[PDB]
Amino acid sequence: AMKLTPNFYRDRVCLNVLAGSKDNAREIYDAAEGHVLVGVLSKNYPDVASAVVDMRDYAKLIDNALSVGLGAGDPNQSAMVSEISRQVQPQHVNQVFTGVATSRALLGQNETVVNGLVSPTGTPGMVKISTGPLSSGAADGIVPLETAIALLKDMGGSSIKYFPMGGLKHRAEFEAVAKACAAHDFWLEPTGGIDLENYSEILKIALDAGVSKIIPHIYSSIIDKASGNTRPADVRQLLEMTKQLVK
Amino acid sequence: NAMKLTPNFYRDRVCLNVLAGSKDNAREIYDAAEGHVLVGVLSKNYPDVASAVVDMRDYAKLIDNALSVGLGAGDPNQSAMVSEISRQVQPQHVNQVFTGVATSRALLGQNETVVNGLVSPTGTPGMVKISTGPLSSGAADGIVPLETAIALLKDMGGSSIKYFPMGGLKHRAEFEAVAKACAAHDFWLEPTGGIDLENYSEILKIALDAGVSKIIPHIYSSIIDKASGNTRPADVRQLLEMTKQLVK
Amino acid sequence: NAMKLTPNFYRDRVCLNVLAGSKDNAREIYDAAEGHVLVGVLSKNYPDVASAVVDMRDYAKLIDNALSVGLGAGDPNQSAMVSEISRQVQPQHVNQVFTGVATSRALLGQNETVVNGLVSPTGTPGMVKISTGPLSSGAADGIVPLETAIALLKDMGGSSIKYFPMGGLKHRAEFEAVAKACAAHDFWLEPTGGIDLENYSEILKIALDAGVSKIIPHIYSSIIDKASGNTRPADVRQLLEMTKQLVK
Amino acid sequence: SNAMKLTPNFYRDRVCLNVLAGSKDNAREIYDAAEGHVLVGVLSKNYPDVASAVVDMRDYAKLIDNALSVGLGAGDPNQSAMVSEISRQVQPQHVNQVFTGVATSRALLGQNETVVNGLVSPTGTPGMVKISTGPLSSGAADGIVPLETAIALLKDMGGSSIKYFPMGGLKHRAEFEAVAKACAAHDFWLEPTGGIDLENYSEILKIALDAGVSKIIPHIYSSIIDKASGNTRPADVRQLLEMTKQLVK
Repeated sequence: AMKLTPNFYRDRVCLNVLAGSKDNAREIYDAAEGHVLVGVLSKNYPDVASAVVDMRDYAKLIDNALSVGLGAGDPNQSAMVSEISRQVQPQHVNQVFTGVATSRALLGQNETVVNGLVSPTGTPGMVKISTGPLSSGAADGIVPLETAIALLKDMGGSSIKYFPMGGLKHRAEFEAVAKACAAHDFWLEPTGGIDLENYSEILKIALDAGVSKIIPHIYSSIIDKASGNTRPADVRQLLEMTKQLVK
Repeated sequence: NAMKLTPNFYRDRVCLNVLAGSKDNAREIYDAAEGHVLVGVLSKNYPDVASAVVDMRDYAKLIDNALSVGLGAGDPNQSAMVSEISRQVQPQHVNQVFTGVATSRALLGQNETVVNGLVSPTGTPGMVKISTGPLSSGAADGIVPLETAIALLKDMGGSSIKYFPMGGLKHRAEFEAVAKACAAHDFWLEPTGGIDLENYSEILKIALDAGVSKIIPHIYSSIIDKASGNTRPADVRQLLEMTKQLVK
Repeated sequence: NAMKLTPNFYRDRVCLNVLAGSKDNAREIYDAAEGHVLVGVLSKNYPDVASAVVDMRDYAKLIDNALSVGLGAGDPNQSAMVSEISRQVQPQHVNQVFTGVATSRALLGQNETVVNGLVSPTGTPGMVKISTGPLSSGAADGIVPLETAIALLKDMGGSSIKYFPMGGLKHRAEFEAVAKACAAHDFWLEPTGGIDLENYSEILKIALDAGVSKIIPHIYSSIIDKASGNTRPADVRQLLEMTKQLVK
Repeated sequence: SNAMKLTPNFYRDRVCLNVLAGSKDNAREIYDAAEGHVLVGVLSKNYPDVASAVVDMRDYAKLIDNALSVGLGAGDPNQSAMVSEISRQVQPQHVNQVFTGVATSRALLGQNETVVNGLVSPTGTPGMVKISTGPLSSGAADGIVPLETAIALLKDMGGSSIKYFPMGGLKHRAEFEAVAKACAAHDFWLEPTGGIDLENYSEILKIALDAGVSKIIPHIYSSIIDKASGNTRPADVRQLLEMTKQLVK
């Protein structure tokens, strides 16, 4: 009735794409047959109260399939995202490593999916966890994937948001992230450089590894720069490539 | 009209942290330290949140809220319980594992209570282990530079590093690096493990000499009478005395 | 920042209080009233304090903290429970019996949440029954002048009189005296019992004309669908419009 | 706590004196003079803030096994909030409150052992008591209720006893006899206060004993206080103790 979990296609994959407008949010939700989380960014609002009002309105248009975003990769939006999420109660929240537990605490329930941003390092098996407001300005803090997953679980997280993935430029690092998420019972949100031409290959890496639930994020490659909207036809194409792989 | 939510540091620099074995022991400790103490009561010593909250509220009132809510081993499986207890009790101080700092801060609902975060030696000065939570403590070690551990803890609402198990003076160089980093990066330090009356001044002086703004040494087993379970008030008086001789 | 702890009065004068039958109903009520409502959730619909706290915190988040913690038909046996629930939830509004107002205020720990106090008709305009607590409701009636009831409630941390059971307009002279006293002695008024769409304007206008500064009318059974137990959002829209017409 | 008990030391589970101390020395002398069957009053109005009252009162209490009674200083009602806040930290055996402060003090104490009285007053009509004794309510028209109801109200608000003040000694004898009868009938404690002196103490105490009130805490202030020093005379406390032993089997 007010659903707090995402609509995974055959309990495996849910798309995450950005809305350019309220009408675009509705377009996107229809194009994905509901198997999507529609991103709205906190950086687009000057203050928490302003964002709560507007994001509730978005959420109501799409049966709560909202993903609260940071925006422009800015970790300084973390606190705002946590406070917005408390009142909005969306299906999905994007956080930096140091904001996951705060968002989980302010949500007050375990149903909403809360990701935690960790980054490639150039060394398969090791990820950067120093992705918060001050920690992003410090020397890198880099830990094994197993350990990043356990840290995120201990902090109320649901998934790794692996960013910037670099499309297929760093295949070995991405393979290791998928292997670790499968081995340690955690979900994965691949983000950065995904487009219509590499989507199937990227998704299949995570499916083949045995990751239980996967939320690919597809931003700039499917956004019409003239309007700022995510293109419905591209959403339909992503859905069909997903159905072809998840069977 | 609420009770005070921040510790009573001696000359804005040092506050002792010691365990109570009883309500009367807590009163005697608080007197012996002239108020410059946080008295630890352990969540693991109660069967449920409600029994901890009721008892710890009473401890707190007797000592003007100079209560430190403990895990009870730095035990990470007590983390969620400590966060809920602390929410309801509203103490001056909370002990957390790395993965519980933000939860405790969020549930406290205010920025005054001091919340530590447990990070640990690695064998390599400058590098600390942050994988101290329930599941992370069983995973491969997650080790980061001190600057980064401090920034991570600040981002998560923490006030200080609880550096444990410090090993007394067995790993002096690692401890010196911790104190240096807390001074350089404007963070507080809570040295814990192996402190006794004979090494207290040396250990405290490392942190003072480094320039750490606020220091909360924890002194547990060496000052506890095993027959009663009480911290010895005379040992607290001596700890205060040694503190005064170094801080002026 | 914590959520807002005071009600959202329409033109600083009137805030509706109606009951939610579900989480969705709370959301619909809040929309229907354009935010000028306190959505009641009854303690009696939970078996224990924690159960109530967990659910009411979720209600509150969905409606920006515009929650009213209910006894359940003014039941004094729910008073202690409501005081502890309210301490943990931190709502905008609390319903209390006369002997629970101070306890709720003390446990809330702040003066922003509105706490009402139940006092009742006697048959004599100007005199109200204050013996509305668990044991005092079973004793001979304690009956005092309105001025005195107001001063007692203020002294005990109360914000308003909950005047119950008002009987719609059946005791209009007594209600007119309550409104006059609240205006004269600078206190708020919560008319409760027998309010419906046919008498609402007249009842509200008695309080408005008397000069009561803040009024929180409670409208329960007349606007509740018996099958679902939900307050009809259309009736909340109607109540809001009747309020706007009277509060220019 | 074990070393600082929260309930008064009643003589033969029946009577505990309540008198004011003018100094820590005077508190010790009083406590000795009463053989421990006393609550020593220290007044909130003698401190500029809660913090200073807490420090000093905690030191008083430590000298006398926690036999401390936190006072308003007048039955004064504007001290009510301060008394509640002091008591939260002091955790005394006894707290004086006005009618509107009983529940606040109980809530801030956090436990049910400390005795919290509630001031209610004569009306000229035996059986009826004035409950409007708080900061603003004391200035309103009188709120008068039956004794049964006043007791039930105080119980509902976490109270332990009625502080019946101002008694004017035996001036309100019939009213006081009815208060004692009601407290015995409704299982509540009684703290007679106002105008008690060495000449009327036995008769006043015996009214309450004869009625069957289960715990009685008489308050004896001005008649036993040396004005020049501000100290309660320990010799007067010894006399009051002996009068109590003569009446309590």
